[PDB]
Amino acid sequence: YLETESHLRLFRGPSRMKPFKYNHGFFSHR
Amino acid sequence: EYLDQAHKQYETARHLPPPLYVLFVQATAYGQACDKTLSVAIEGSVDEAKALDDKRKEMLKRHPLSVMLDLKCKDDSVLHLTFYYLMNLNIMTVKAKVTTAMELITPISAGDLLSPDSVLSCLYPGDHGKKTPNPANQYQFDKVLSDYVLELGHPYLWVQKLGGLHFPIADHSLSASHMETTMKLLKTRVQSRLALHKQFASLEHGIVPVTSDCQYLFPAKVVSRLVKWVTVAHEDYMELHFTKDIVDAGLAGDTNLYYMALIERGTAKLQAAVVLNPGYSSIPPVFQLCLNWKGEKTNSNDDNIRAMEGEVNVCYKELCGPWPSHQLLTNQLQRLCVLLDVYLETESHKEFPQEKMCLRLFRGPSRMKPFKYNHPQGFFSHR
Amino acid sequence: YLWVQKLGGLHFPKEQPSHMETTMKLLKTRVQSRLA
Amino acid sequence: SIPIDYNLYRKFWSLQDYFRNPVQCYEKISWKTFLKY
Amino acid sequence: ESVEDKLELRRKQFHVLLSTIHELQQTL
Amino acid sequence: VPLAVPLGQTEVFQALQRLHMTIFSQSVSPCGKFLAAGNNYGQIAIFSLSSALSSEAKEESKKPVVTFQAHDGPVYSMVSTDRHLLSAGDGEVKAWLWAEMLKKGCKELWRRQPPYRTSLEVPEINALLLVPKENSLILAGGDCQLHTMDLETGTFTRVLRGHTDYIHCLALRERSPEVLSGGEDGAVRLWDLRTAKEVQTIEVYKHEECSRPHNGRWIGCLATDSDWMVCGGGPALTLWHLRSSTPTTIFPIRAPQKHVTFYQDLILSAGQGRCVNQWQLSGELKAQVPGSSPGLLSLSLNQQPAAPECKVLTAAGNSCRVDVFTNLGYRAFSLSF
Repeated sequence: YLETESHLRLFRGPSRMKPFKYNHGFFSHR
Repeated sequence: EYLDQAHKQYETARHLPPPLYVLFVQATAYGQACDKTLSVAIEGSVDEAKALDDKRKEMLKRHPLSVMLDLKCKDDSVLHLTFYYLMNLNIMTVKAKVTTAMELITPISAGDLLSPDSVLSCLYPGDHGKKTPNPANQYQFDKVLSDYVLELGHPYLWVQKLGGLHFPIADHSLSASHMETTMKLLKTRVQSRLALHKQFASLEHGIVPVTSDCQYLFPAKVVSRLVKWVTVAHEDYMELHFTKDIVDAGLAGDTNLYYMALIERGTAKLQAAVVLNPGYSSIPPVFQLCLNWKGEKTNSNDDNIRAMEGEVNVCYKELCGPWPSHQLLTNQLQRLCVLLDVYLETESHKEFPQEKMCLRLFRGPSRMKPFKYNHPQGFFSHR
Repeated sequence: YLWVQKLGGLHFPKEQPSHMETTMKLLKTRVQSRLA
Repeated sequence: SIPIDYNLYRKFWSLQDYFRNPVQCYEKISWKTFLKY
Repeated sequence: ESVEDKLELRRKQFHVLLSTIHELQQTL
Repeated sequence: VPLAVPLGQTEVFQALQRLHMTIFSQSVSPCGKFLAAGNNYGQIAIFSLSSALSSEAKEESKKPVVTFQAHDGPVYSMVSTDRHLLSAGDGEVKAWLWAEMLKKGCKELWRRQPPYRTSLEVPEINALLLVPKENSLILAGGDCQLHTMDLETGTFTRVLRGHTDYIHCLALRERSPEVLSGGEDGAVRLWDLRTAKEVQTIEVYKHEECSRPHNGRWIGCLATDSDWMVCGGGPALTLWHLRSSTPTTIFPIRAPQKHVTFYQDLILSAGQGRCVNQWQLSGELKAQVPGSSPGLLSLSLNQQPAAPECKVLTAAGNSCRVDVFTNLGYRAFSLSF
């Protein structure tokens, strides 16, 4: 939440969701 | 005129030799036609124009009339050419001088960039500035030289095509197209050498000068830095053990500029020998790499070294930017810094943590590391 | 022609290194020669 | 048939011809071919 | 346009004076 | 020594591509007369091998008679049939005709791509195995899976899932298991084609006689004598006895070996070194013949009927040239790409 906040994809969906699912080694969306 | 001289120049040009007269007429025509940033003049004395070491001096007899043309470029700088003629040899030569408006504080490794012995050496591919063009003069000198080349000038082929001399009597039609092509090549050559001068003045301070346009070519964070940039000599280049392939391929000629870059990370040293031929921004510099990190990982005993050399040397057209692409050497050095970061972080076992998003570490029979950068998503893939 | 531009005032360099009265007299000779 | 290296054959028996006439090893071109072969 | 016509007339007069000087130098 | 100086942007660029060329694959024609070489840049050269081995031979005869761009990515594998040349490139296999690749047309027959996990990498195809007794072709690569394809119709029948990392090489020995496969995970696996299952696994890094943890665990090469196996790569060049899975002898060499094969009664090997390594089956280094490349990636015995004169050993690797051995003690010549 602190690193991916704007000043492989950063947002998706109507609520502009951040990627919080881990892949054992990158972050995707739920 | 403050609120003519052409008649005085015609009365002076009456006494010129015929190749020099053809050069004067075609230069005035090209200056009045397209490029008004050009000026010609005639330097000499009309009284002499009216008209066994002594045999060597009278054989290498300069005509008392010489022509002098200067160009100004869009860098508040000018190039001065003086064309001289040899009536005993039927060969005309050129002296050159690049002067800027500023003081031009030169760095150490600049050296032979703007040194007037070898500025215009390889406008066309080759020509060397050394040998006489017509073999009849070679047979005449065999009946009876580089010091006289430094004393008089360089007998190129393009200069004699400007004069009208056809070597398998001066011709304007032979001078016509060659005039515009060679003036465009001179305008590119001087701008390229001044841009290399600015880049070398920046690179001696350990900073790679990247422009605002090229920032998409590279990732943001870089760890490896340039600590040494020292021009070396030819024989010093051929004494290196890891540059046998450039020499055996025929790319390490005499008329080149040889440099040594040294790029480091934590206990990781990378020696990169650089060859420039004088046709820069049209022919890229060639690199050789030797990584003295653990043992001696060189081009013959490692394939990822050869992959980085392929990413720099063969794929150079990804690094050239706009039409005045004089930023190619800095883009190659920045990409090679990025490749050193990739080679050190993506190596399997930990002195260097892997922060890359490569998503696959090896592929292919040679077990290749990912060296291609992807900017809109920002990650490393394989070539 | 070259003499037209010499009368016009423009001076151009030739390939190898009172005009008015002479050109008009040469016109006078040329017309009489062609009619003859 | 059996595959044959003809280049080594030709260079080897040209060296044999150079052995049969030792006078020929004083020119330039013949000596250069002798060096290479 | 009047100022440009006056400047062009002055330039043509200067060119005619230069041509007359050239004709005088050629005759002498 | 610098005989040819390029002097020109196009020729300097061609010299740079030749200087940075790697030749991955080799294939032979149905007759002995032609050779096919795959390229780093996705190109294919065709070598008139009988014309190179002839008594009348010119310096321009050691050149490709037809070279052509064939794939977008590198050509990692070739194989040849009675009529076709199958070439695996970017992620798909193309087919070429030997009769038409010499001509000016150079069209492809088909273009088959196996089904994937839809990941965004487009994985490679490292090994092509051409299976007799049934028209089939086994694909293996970065998908970590063995695909079987019919040669007549482009349908994919079996998918085999045993490896953890990707596969480097395949083998064939004409018995009940009949398919060996070795990969980056470090285990030789046996694949019975009837049951489409894994029947035996030999982990070479687990055995302490073979381990060598400095280079890592990756199997680059396999070979079969229908009872034996030669496994090499990362760990060591080892001779395994099948049906026992016991390491019998070790071949004492430092450089990792990228390719191995059985000769009449020798073992031929090539790797990161310069020379071709000739071993005896007991484990004694019989010979080392130096090649022209700094490293080699492929050997090929051209043992084809109806052309006994084209019986040579061809070697290729990290160079733009192919070493041709007419005898096993010295190189005869080399074919430039």
